[PDB]
Amino acid sequence: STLLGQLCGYYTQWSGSLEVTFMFTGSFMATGKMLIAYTPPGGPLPKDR
Amino acid sequence: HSTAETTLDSFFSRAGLVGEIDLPLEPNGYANWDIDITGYAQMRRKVELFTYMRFDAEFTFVACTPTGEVVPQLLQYMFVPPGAPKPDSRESLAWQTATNPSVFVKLSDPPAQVSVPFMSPASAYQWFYDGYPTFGEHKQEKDLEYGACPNNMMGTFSVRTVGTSKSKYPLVVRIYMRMKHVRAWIPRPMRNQNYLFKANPNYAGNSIKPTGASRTAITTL
Amino acid sequence: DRVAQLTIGNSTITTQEAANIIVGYGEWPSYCSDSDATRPDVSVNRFYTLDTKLWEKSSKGWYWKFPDVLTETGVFGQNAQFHYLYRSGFCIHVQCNASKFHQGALLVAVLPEYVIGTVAGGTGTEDSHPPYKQTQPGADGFELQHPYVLDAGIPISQLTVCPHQWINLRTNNCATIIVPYINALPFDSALNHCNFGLLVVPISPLDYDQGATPVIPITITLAPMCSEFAGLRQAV
Amino acid sequence: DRVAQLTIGNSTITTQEAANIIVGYGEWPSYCSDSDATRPDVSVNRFYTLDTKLWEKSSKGWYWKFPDVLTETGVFGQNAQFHYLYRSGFCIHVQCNASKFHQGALLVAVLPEYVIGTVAGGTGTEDSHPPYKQTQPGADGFELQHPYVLDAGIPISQLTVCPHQWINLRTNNCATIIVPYINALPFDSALNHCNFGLLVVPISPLDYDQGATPVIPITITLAPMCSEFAGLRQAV
Amino acid sequence: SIWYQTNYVVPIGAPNTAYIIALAAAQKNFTMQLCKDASDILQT
Repeated sequence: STLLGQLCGYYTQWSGSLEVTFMFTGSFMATGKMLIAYTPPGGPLPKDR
Repeated sequence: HSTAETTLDSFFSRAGLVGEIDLPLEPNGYANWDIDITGYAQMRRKVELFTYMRFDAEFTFVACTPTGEVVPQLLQYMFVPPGAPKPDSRESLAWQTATNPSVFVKLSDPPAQVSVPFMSPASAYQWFYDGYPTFGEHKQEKDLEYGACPNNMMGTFSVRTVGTSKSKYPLVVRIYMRMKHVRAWIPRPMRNQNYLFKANPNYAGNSIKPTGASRTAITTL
Repeated sequence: DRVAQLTIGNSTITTQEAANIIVGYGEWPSYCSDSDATRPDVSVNRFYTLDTKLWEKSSKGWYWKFPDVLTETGVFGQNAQFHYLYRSGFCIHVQCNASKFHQGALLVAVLPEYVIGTVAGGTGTEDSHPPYKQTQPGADGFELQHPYVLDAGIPISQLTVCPHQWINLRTNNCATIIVPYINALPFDSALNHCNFGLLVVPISPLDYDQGATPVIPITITLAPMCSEFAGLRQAV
Repeated sequence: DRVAQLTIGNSTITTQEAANIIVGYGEWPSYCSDSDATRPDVSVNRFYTLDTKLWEKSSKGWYWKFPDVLTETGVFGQNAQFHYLYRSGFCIHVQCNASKFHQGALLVAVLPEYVIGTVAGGTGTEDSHPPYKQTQPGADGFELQHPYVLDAGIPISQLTVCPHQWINLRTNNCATIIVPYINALPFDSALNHCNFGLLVVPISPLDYDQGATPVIPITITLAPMCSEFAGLRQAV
Repeated sequence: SIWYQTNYVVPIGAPNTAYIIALAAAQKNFTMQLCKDASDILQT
């Protein structure tokens, strides 16, 4: 979907760091906390928090 | 007095015959030559003297009839970079996509020669990758994923005639290749036993031979 | 004729420095601070003393493959299992002990990128390939099959092009080699790309008169240098 | 409503400090330079974020036991199993998230040496002692049975003598306590002496109108401080 | 990986279900290397 992703299809090798921005769209009143974790290639998706 | 002749660039920079492409009359109209600095069945050992190497290379294309006759045909030589798609058939877009560079010469014209830069993501080529590629796990079954470093992929060369109707003249395309700006690294001991596989240094344990010739005894000549 | 007292962190060796001093490739191991185009200092740096492989009169040689040797044994093995990226140097130190009544020189040498190859055979078929337990033999090591060509069509006669030190029980009884990080990339998987492969080959065979303890050992003690890692994963 | 941007080592939280400040015992955690009668800096010091325990109207309270909380989970757990001797401080940060339409004060308080006791029970027996899974409950903690006496015949009415901070969803939505190492010995086993026991007690019970999520969570975030060790054991 | 660390608190009139938008982009040290063309169609 990203412009980044599409341009990369017009190339082959990529390299670099990436920013990922999340935006919340709920009420001003709704709260709660969530965990965002990055996991390097070796080792898979962890089963639990 | 000088030792320049004993430099790598004096030891490798010679155009050798690497590729012999046959373009007969009667198959589909093309050929694909995966680049391997081998072919010239002498370059391996001359190269496998070292482990890590780096070079750009100049290619030259000699085209003629098997007779050797010079014929007014118009060829298309195409460099197909790594990752880029290969030509499925004679008329795939791989010929016109033009991202893959193209060389259009006649045969009356002298051989087109072209240089190719060093094209590895790695800092240098490897002739030895003791291990399994990133990231080698298990559930193997496949028995080829050893000592193979695709970082050594130089791309491919393809030829047409051109279309649409096939040519009239039988063609062979000689590919000559020469290294430039060579820089080798950690030095290997030179091969002594005959090769069996490509991209693998296996040997015949039943038939080991001495490195060089031998005598009958030490006290004799 | 020297006292022996060598120790770091927790480990402690007992060597000498009366003969040849140190042989390196020409470069001490170091760190890196560029654009790539954690550094344990107080734990990894410990003298791992492997198991003394014996040496009969009719042995043919041995070879270990770093960093596989340690990757499945030791704290170093741990922060190799959890991490994906790796870089380090090595202070290989081989010491064999025997009497004056024994004899038999060895050629200790480090062969970077020791891509090996086994014999095709079995039934009359053409192809077969070396197993995981021969490409990554581990700490125990592996008794090689065909020495003269290093199981790779590679003559020992020219092995000395690589870092080496001879062990002749006449002169010297100790060997110490230092190997830096050697790769086309500043970082590689320590798990699936065994870099340099150490190998120990007897040329002048061990000999003794009969009844003299016919088995002299080869004690290998090694310690990492300038280790380097990057991203990390979670524990089991 | 201060902005939130708090991160260390690799962990990263999002808290605030616009109302409730910080309460300590009167002494920041420190080291020791005595006769006893390793100092990890780049891994342990990370916000271990526990599991968000729920909170019903008919809850009774909860209590964790340091250092049991981590003894079976985490890198800290690793260099705790291998060691026998232990000493550290803690940056406990209890945080519950709920609307303005909820209410219910909590008592975040740290009780050193939380020796507990259960009801005599069974069918007719006279003697019993708390199981290993109640004296060492672990990360999940343990929702206690009788709050009013803190499972020890010890009334909550006077708990405030120990470090405490109130969480009133009217006023406060944040709790932060910093606790030093407190023992008769400068070092003790991390396995066999659960030190202070953190406990969370609702006094003013959670209440709400109908249809307002009947469960508001309590996210517990803690961080060790000035940890210190000496001698070590081997790994498996 | 994204995890429900906590419950979702919803006072009274908040929807029990809300939505999140994710935005992504590359840092300044991003590089590409080889031109190549992808898959499009284009008719008469």
